[PDB]
Amino acid sequence: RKASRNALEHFGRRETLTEVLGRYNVQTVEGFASELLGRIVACIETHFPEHAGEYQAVSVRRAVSKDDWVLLQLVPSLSCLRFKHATARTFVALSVGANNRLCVSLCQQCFAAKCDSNRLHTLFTIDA
Amino acid sequence: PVEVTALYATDGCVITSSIALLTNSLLGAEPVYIFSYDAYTHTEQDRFEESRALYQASGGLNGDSFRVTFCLLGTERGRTRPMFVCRFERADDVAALQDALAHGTPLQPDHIAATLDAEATFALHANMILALTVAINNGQRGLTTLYVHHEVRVLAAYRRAYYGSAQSPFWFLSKFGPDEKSLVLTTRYYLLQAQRLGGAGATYDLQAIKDICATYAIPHAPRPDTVSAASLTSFAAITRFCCTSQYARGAAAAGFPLYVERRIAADVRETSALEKFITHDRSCLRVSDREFITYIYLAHFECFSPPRLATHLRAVTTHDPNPAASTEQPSPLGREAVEQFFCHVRAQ
Amino acid sequence: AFLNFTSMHGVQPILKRIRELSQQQLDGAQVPHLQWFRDVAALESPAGLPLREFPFAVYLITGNAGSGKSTCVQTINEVLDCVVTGATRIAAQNMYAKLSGAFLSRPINTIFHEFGFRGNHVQAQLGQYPYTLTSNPASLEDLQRRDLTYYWEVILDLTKRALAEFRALAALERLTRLAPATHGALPAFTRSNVIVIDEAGLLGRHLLTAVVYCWWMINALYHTPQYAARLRPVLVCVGSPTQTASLESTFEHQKLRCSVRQSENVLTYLICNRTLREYARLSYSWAIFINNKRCVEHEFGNLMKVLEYGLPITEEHMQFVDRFVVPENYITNPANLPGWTRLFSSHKEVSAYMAKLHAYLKVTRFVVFTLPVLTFVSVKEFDEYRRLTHQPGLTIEKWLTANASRITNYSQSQDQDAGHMRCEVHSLVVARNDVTYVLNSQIAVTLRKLVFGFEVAPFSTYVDNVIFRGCEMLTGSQTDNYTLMGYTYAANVAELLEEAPLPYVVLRDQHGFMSVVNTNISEFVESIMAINADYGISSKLAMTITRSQGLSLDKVAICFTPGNLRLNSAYVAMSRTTSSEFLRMNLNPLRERHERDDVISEHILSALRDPNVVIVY
DNA sequence: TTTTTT
Ligand SMILES: Cc1cccc(C)c1N(CC(=O)Nc1ccc(-c2ncon2)cc1)C(=O)C1CCS(=O)(=O)CC1
Ligand SMILES: [Zn+2]
Repeated sequence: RKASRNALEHFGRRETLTEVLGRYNVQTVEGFASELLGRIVACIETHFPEHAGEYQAVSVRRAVSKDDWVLLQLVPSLSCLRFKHATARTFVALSVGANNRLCVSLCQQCFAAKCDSNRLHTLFTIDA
Repeated sequence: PVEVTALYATDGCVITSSIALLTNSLLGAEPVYIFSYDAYTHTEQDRFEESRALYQASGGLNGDSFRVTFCLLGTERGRTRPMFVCRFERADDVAALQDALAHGTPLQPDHIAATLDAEATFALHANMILALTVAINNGQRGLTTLYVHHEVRVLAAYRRAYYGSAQSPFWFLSKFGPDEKSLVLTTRYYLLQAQRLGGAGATYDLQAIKDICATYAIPHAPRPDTVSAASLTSFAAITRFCCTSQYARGAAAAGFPLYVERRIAADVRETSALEKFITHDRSCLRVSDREFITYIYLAHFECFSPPRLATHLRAVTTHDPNPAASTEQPSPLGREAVEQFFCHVRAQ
Repeated sequence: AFLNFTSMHGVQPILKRIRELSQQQLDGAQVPHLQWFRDVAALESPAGLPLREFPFAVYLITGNAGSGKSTCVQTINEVLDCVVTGATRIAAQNMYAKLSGAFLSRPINTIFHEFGFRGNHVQAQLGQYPYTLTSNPASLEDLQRRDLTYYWEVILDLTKRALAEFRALAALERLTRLAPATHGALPAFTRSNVIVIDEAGLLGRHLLTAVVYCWWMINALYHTPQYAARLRPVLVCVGSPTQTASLESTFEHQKLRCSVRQSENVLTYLICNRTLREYARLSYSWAIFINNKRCVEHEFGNLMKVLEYGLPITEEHMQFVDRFVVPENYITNPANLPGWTRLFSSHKEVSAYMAKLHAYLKVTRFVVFTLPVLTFVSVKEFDEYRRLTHQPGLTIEKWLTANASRITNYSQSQDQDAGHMRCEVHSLVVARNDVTYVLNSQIAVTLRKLVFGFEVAPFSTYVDNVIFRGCEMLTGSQTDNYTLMGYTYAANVAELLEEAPLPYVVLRDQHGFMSVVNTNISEFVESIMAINADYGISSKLAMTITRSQGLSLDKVAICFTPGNLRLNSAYVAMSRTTSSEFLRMNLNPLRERHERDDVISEHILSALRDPNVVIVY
């Protein structure tokens, strides 16, 4: 408590997730996710093009809803973008980073042991 | 019988010219430049008033006899080392010391040699002569010969002893502050006043002493000659800006050594009190691993946060060197840290 | 101005402890005699070596890279008698830079130079003889004998060379302490007993005893006044215990498999050994700095405190470091993150990435150019070595297969893009490869500089007219950050160097003065040979995580190999940059399986939980 | 996987 009150006075206020999302007309997260899903799939085409077309028609379903984290799945079993083991589930994760800016991270949870069994692993994080 | 310690420099190599004034040889001798000087005679206000009397505002000193121990930057850890001691008692010799300690006029070799106290001057080099004799085998004469016949060894050996005594004017304006206050007062204290007067300041570094000088805010008067601190080029201009400085021949020159002691005493009263509180709790908390890092990084914020530190340093800043007329006031570092964190961590 | 305050007033207790640690007289019998070091020379194998004690003190000044442990070495130097040393030449120059920025510091060399390390010791069998410690509890004598048997091929040579001053000055004064002056070129260990070793975590445990041992040597042959005063060495070891490691390399001469295992550094040896923590009394002799002047971001600050002290990894930390992850093909692509240093966890990976970067910078039109580098092997030396390896059948190219990582004097050599060596027998079987270098890239000498020359246009002025046609110029007649400019040209291998014009690469310092450097010649000597002439410059654009420990970086992109994830490597890689804003990574080290070794972390934590340990912010 | 000492 004394650490938090003293950090708020020396470094600055880090606005909560809800307030930051409110700037981009979100009171609706699953709809904002759809608008940036294009940016997400474009970075997938640029860096992971061998699995890019699985991400042409995707529906965003909320997974985790917190005041600092919002994970949202994309069911259309998609493919692992890290290794070449139908093994992974994709999750878009929105957090507030840097100068109170929205960081959108594509994360994938695979099942094969090379990828920690059913553990979240990020792949790319872009701004919104 | 007033005893002076003088840090000298030359526009040329110093160890060369110096050894060449310890043999009475008219071959190599260059103007000596005294920019730093401490004068002393064998309470705190008794010490201030005694010094303000010697460092006369008029200029130079007040005693009638002077024993100047000319010193170079070396290690006897001493920061300076005595080279030649010189006794000026004759009217003309006292007159030339006064216009070299008060205006910064180079003290010509002939006056350095005329007042040379050979009895005590060569006593400093007596062991050096013996060791050089023993080494090369495998008084003034002792050196005249060792240098004329074995110059390189003597120079290099008087260069190993008296280490880095040959630094340039930029070096001084860099390590002894860009300000005139630093250039005079800090050079006097850190070199010729720290170890002699003892005290805690003997164990403090140059940056610490410069910080203490920065908080020694004795009223500054716009330099009469408007001489730029950056303009100083040779040891001639550094010495001039220093000897005729308002911080060299009076109240400020008398208050700085006492203010060093006062500031350290006030600071440690607070730093030590709070380190005891941090040490009692570090040892008797039995707290969580992350919470321990949280506590220690919170403890040291409450004790040394930039705002608290700024208030404390503004509470020790002086506006006058007279200890009985000082404007420094009690610091709120310790009282507040204890009344805002330590009683609540004593809720164990 | 208030930044120094805490250090200024907290280093004083440190200074008021090192003094009594250095002014403590030993009993007459405990002083190692000269006859001890005479017998050591007589001993051939390190087995009949006697269990004797060589007394020493320590004062550990530990802390993160950004802690102020180096400002403490400033106050120590100007107040105390001391011989300041460094574990690496870069660290020694860094301390010189930071000690001459306040006052005078004599040329700071490495501890290796101080105890007499020379050229032939570089490639010496330093791990050969065994030792079954008659221990548990391990006596200090047994630990010192282990560290001397470890370094037998170095301790024995140093002792023999020293064996096979001050007494003259003592005869006259019956002056001595003026021997450091009148009698010059004398070892610097003869004039002080406080030895400051900075970044001492880069030294293995074998060195600690060694240094103490060597100290007594150099104070026994010369009969120093400190030896007459019965003083003992005090090793002020300054370094980061959780951001630095020491590695031992052994080369098997038949399998040609150079292996590098992890070792116990001096800091870990002192912190984690119950025998040393008692004899040296580390509780009353610790100085843990707790500051990171190279971290103002609260969040990055929390993460760096979590990794230095070993605190549980929570979900919030995972989400924070999630904002740095950028794809594998984004870091490795040279078109992205221009000017960002890229760290890999393999030398092959760096050799791949540098070649890819050169391909990018050539196809898209800096300028890449192969520069002549040669390896001068000797026919007789290799034939004799093939005879002695129990395998006289071995090809020269197979000799240069894995002995390349060893023939070099700098590790960065294994991570460069070069052409293939040659079977160019001269009869010396010389060889020739060709490294590619990007002109105007960061270039870091791993040489003798000869300066030739020096409101936005460059005032190009040099002592002689230069014409940079292509890259070679036409001049007719380590810490310093240089800039690659161009290759102006202007005993058995000396003759060939006269034959083939040796190119001298030209570098531009921070000021802008064009300084032309020389070439490096390095030997390989290990057995159970060859001198390499090359340039010895590093790009500073890509490197290994292990080498990154040494020097801090501006912008960092980390390429992490899954499975080999060690959280210490992650902490080292992420802590090289001041600001978390300029940091990109392959994956999340906190979200992937990582082998954490939190053993020294709890030891610091228990040190932070001891009333006699001085915690200076 | 893994640098460094002249
Ligand atoms: C301690 C302090 C005192 C005064 C002013 C400030 C700014 C601070 N700092 C800076 C700080 O701790 N930096 C740091 C970061 C990482 C590491 C490290 N450890 C291992 O490797 N690196 C070390 C030091 C804080 O963070 C406060 C802020 C308010 S508070 O929350 O009340 C207490 C902590
Ligand atoms: Zn997977």
